[PDB]
Amino acid sequence: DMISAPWEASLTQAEHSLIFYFLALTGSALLFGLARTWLTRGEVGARYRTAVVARSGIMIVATLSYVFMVLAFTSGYDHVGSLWVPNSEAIMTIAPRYVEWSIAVPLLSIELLSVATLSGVSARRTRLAAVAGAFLMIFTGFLGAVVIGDGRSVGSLIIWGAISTVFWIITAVILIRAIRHSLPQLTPEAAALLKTATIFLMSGWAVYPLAYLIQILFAGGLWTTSIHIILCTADIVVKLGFCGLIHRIAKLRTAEDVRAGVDIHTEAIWISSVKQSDAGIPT
Amino acid sequence: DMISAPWEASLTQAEHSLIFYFLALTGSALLFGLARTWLTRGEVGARYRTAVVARSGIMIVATLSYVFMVLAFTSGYDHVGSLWVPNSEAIMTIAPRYVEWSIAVPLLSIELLSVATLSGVSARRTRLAAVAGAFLMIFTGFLGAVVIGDGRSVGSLIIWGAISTVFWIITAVILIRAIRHSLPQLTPEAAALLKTATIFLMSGWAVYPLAYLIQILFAGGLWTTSIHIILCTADIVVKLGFCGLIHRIAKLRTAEDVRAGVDIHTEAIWISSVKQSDAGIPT
Amino acid sequence: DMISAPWEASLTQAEHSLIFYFLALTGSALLFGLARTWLTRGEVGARYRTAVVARSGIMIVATLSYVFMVLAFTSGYDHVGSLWVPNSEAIMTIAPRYVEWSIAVPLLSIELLSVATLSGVSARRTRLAAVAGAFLMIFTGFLGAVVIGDGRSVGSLIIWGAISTVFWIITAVILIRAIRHSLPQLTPEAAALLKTATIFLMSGWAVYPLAYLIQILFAGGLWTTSIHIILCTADIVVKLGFCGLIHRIAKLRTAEDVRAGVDIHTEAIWISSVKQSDAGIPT
Amino acid sequence: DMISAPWEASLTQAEHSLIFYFLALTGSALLFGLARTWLTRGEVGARYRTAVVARSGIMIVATLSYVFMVLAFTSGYDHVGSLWVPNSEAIMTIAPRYVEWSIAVPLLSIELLSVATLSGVSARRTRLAAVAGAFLMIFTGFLGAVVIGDGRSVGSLIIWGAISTVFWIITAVILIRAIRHSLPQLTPEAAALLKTATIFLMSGWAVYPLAYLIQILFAGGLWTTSIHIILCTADIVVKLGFCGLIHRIAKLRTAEDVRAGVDIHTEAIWISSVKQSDAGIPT
Amino acid sequence: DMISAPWEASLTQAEHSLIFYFLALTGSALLFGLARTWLTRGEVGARYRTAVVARSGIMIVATLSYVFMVLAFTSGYDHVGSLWVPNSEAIMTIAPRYVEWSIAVPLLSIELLSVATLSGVSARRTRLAAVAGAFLMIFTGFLGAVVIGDGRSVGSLIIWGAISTVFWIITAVILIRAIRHSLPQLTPEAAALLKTATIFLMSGWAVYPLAYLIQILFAGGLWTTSIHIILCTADIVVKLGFCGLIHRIAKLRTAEDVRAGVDIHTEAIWISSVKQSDAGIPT
Ligand SMILES: *C/C=C(C)/C=C/C=C(C)/C=C/C1=C(C)CCCC1(C)C
Ligand SMILES: *C/C=C(C)/C=C/C=C(C)/C=C/C1=C(C)CCCC1(C)C
Ligand SMILES: *C/C=C(C)/C=C/C=C(C)/C=C/C1=C(C)CCCC1(C)C
Ligand SMILES: *C/C=C(C)/C=C/C=C(C)/C=C/C1=C(C)CCCC1(C)C
Ligand SMILES: *C/C=C(C)/C=C/C=C(C)/C=C/C1=C(C)CCCC1(C)C
Repeated sequence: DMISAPWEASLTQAEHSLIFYFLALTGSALLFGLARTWLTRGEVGARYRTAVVARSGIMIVATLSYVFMVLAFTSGYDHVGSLWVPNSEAIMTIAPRYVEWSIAVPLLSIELLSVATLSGVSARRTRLAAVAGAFLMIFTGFLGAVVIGDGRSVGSLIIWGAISTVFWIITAVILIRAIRHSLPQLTPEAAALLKTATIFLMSGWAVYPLAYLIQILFAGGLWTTSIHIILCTADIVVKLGFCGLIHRIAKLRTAEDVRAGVDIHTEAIWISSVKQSDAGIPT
Repeated sequence: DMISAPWEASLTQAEHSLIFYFLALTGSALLFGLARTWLTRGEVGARYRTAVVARSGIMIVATLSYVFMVLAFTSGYDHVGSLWVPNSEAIMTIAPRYVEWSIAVPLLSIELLSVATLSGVSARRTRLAAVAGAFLMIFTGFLGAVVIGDGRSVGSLIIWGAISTVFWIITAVILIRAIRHSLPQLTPEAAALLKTATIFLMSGWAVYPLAYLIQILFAGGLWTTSIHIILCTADIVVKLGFCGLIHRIAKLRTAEDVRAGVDIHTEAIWISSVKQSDAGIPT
Repeated sequence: DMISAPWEASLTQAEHSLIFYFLALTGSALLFGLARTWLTRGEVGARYRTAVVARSGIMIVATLSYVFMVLAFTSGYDHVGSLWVPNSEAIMTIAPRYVEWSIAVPLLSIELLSVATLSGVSARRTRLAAVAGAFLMIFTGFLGAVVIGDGRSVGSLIIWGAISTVFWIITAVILIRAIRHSLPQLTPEAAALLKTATIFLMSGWAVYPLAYLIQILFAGGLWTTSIHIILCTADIVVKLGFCGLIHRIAKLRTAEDVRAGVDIHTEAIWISSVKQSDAGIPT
Repeated sequence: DMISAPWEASLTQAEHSLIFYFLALTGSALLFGLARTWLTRGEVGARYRTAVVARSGIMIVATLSYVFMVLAFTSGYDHVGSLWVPNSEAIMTIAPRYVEWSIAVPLLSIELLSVATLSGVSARRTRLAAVAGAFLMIFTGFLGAVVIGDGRSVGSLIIWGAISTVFWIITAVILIRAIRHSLPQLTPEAAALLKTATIFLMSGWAVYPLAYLIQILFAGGLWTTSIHIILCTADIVVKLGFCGLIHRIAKLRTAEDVRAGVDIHTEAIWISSVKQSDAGIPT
Repeated sequence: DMISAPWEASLTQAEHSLIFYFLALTGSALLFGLARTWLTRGEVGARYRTAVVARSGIMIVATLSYVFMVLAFTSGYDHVGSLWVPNSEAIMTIAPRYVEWSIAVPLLSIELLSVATLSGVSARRTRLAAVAGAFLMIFTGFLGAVVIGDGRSVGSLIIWGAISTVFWIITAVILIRAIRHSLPQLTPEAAALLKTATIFLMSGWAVYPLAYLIQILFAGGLWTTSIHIILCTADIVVKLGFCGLIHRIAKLRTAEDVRAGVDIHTEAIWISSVKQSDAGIPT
């Protein structure tokens, strides 16, 4: 059964204006997130700098992706009558999300594990498996949604969506097992924060398949609009909310190292207005 | 009753030149503001770094928005005879302000509360309510002014403007109550500065509805010009003036922490040519 | 009496090539100036950081303006025969200077006063008056040269030029009075440098009205070329020369504070190969 | 015997979408790599800063190259029927890789030798030979693949490929001999890491000739797609994997200098979650 | 006698591909150089920061120039048959080098004198003369090669080339005399490095007139190609090689100041793998 792809639908003026807003809102929010990451990078010790590196990468690639999509949007539809009619570049308002996710979901996995308590073979095993799984979930998604059948084949979307779902399950299990093993080896305060942060990333992941199901089941300007609103909103919530959460844990673990004498930090660490550690200098 | 949207009016050469100037002036002013924020970020302690983060975000998003609009302006009107006639891109000289405001008004709320005395559940309750309220005021504004009716429906502008006004009131009350609760718990010097800063943000907010009322009541090149001049000028005044004001309070509270022994700061803090605290090092 | 605006003249290949060179030379020089400002920002104490902020802003806004103009130049003339014929974008090779000046002349005023000895009501009174005066001089200039009459009305150029000249006089007097009051309260070395720097900014200002007089009196490709050469050259000389000069005074006043025990500085300060203060640390 | 160049093939929608994805994925990955390099630059002592400089250069040049290629891709094919047909810009989706490699392979050579134990005339001799050899391998490759015969001559591809292969062998031998001489003069831990890193760069180099052989042997959209996938994937693996590996060795050698008293480092160095050296200050 | 300018020649596919490569190679190399300058700026004391400022400027202006030229190249030729035929933008693939040189040759002069031992009136006299001479050599070159006669007049090229040659001689003599006077007042190690560096800049300068002589004597695609290859290659060699050389001298003079007690430096200075000074702190 053939369906029409999301980038094939003509848009009303309302829909065209809504999509522009959500794309530009997301790009802007992500650029704020990038700046936040840069400005707060010194709050975290060198032992937990991977958290900052991972988050910087998420914010940079996501920003670039949305900037590309906003420009593609301006060039991918032509006003004809009262409708905006998609040209051959309209696909570049949807496909670049798959590029973003191909990097960002693996980097999220790395960010989450950066503040967990794993080392040795297990650490490397877990990080590789989780990165690989995360990449494959997005890539198989991209094949169904964009490449095989040109986004128009229900069978292709279903098959590749199911494959993507398997990699989702695998990655999730690998990450959840890692966190579960770490929580006993963390301080109560960190353990609690890490558990909460883990629910937010997994739960945030469940929103994205919903846009894929729309592509399978419904076509039209309203549905294209819905896809962009759902994915823009998920991108904002996941890439500001979650990133803030790991930063807090990295700060807390830094401060615990300072108080334990494991390391020193050049500035005081404040979390929710409360001082967690004092500024210090090497002897 | 149908009206014509602001981006539908033909412009005289004078009007076209004035709008270009104001858009480019605002973009430039905001880019200066961004640089100022970056250069002065080390004047504030880690306890008050949210002020800098919030302000950086305002300046980055606003700058991008105006750069986009200046480019849209160059492509959204065609010189025909002695008039500049808007094409289908002219709406991108108005609509991106709603993107900017959708981030900046929530970030202003965060900036103001960053230097207040809250913490606890109330802090999170207040920050979320104020962010949500602020976002909804702009978004409902965007629906009336751009989306529902295509900016041409008086009824839609009135209804959505009224809804936006309710969210304005709510956000204002939430913020004013927070400040009022904080002022007794601040030092007199900070309390006085914080009260003044609060009047400037609320008062600055009242200018923006005036451009919305123009869209409702008057159409033509002169009115489009007026809208852009009012909104550009408000953007400049609010995003340079207010941001400077919170930075001063964050500096003053930093210096008070240094003198109280609550924290140390790597450089001396100067405010209006007077030294507030000395440079210090961890023991 | 009608005249032709500068952006209306056809250019010979020689003139077109000269203008490109001067615009690109100025943009490049200003981008160097920006980099210089960033690289030398730590040579100045926090008490005089406004000098660096002001100068950063001048360099960023001026650079952006010239980059815009160089791109506008490439799109605002079409090679037809042996002539370059201006299209409707040619005005964007002249008008953006008014945007630049609208920010830069106020920021110059702020830079000059940043190293003077004023505080209290007078300080704020002077800074506001000088900023306001400076902005109005440029804005009234822009109205005569670009907006009212489309740059083609001699009467409009004369009237608005005279108004701009009044604001020039006012701003100059306000600044000169401030400097004159400061010089007795500075050390001889700084006083001497500040007096010299003040003559360079005022004298540099007198070049700009000459380009305005050309617009009034002469039209043609040679005159358009002359306007661009004069304004490009003035921009280079004023925005590299003067900025260097205030930086030196800020360095000298920093070093005098270090030697007086008023503050400490993390590095040694060198001025013209001679060490002015040693690197120090907080007790 | 004439063949068709890779940029001459028409692409199906699937192929066009795959190439876009891989180009954008590589550009994004490399931009992450650049950010990583900048954020982790302070983990390495000044004695080994060449490693960071070399790696920064690889990441900046590669990113720029891919950004250029992604934009070229959007302009170098036109949708005609169900095919994307290459225009005269399509060659700019292949040729810029040769620019990237012309800098990056010499910089990789420099990065590898940056952490080796070699100095004096031999050091300069080795660095020059390896840089020269590396540059010539790419340049002779570019001549066969792009310039002589316009990418369409089998004889030219074979001859210039063979020449490029000779320079490959020479560069490899020079580098391997340098590493082999260094390994005895390093600590066991560093020696082991350096040996591993050396295999990864040489092995990574062997992938690239495979894309050249495709150009010789097979033409069509599938083959163009294959070339881009292989080269994008190799670029990602070599420019994220190898660069991480030298950074670790530079960190380890830094930490060994700190523990030996040869130098001090401002922060603690952590490698795989284990502390290698403490933060220190000059006496 | 009329000749054809370099930007008037049609290019074969081979020539077009070679020029693209060299322009993109140079832009990329210079962007690496910029990054190198930024990453190594803290290796030099404040007494010698002019070296870093000068070099930063060379690298920023040169990079921008080549980026402009690469984009101009993509738009300045049209594929027609088997030839690339220049349009009216092709001149922007040659003329921007004159902009770059107009800043970079004066900045090279400043860089060389930054590490010499001249000071007082002589210092300012020398720096002004050398900057002025350097600027005039390039500007008179630009007049002959681009402006007067449109690059087509042999007489104009000869006359203005001769004038440019006089300014070359003057600038060279001024610089050589300064170095010669400095060498006795430097330590042997620095004196030797400074003498070598001086030969490299003067010798590097002699390559550029050769491209000018081609323009006079030969016209065609091969000659245009030759001009771009010679000038690109000279730009790479002069703006990476020489800049590295002054940085080393600035590092060595910094280290000598540290060992003499003239100043302190925050990190150790390493030159060719050997430690020259230890990291220190203010007493
Ligand atoms: C910041 C971006 C994030 C976290 C993106 C997440 C995306 C997914 C979790 C996607 C999952 C999918 C499936 C499980 C089924 C097929 C469709 C996908 C790719 C959307
Ligand atoms: C820096 C940007 C700021 C502070 C923008 C503020 C915008 C508003 C306060 C807008 C308010 C509106 C209403 C209250 C009703 C009419 C619609 C709006 C959105 C203009
Ligand atoms: C860096 C830019 C500077 C210092 C620009 C200065 C511009 C002026 C001083 C302009 C003055 C003018 C008049 C006094 C008369 C009318 C025309 C003006 C605007 C050029
Ligand atoms: C990061 C980029 C890298 C490491 C690129 C490497 C490229 C090569 C090793 C290319 C080698 C080639 C040959 C040995 C034969 C001819 C074709 C070449 C240029 C691909
Ligand atoms: C980094 C750029 C450099 C060092 C450029 C140097 C250019 C010259 C030395 C040019 C000299 C010329 C003459 C002496 C004769 C006329 C032609 C010129 C301008 C190329």
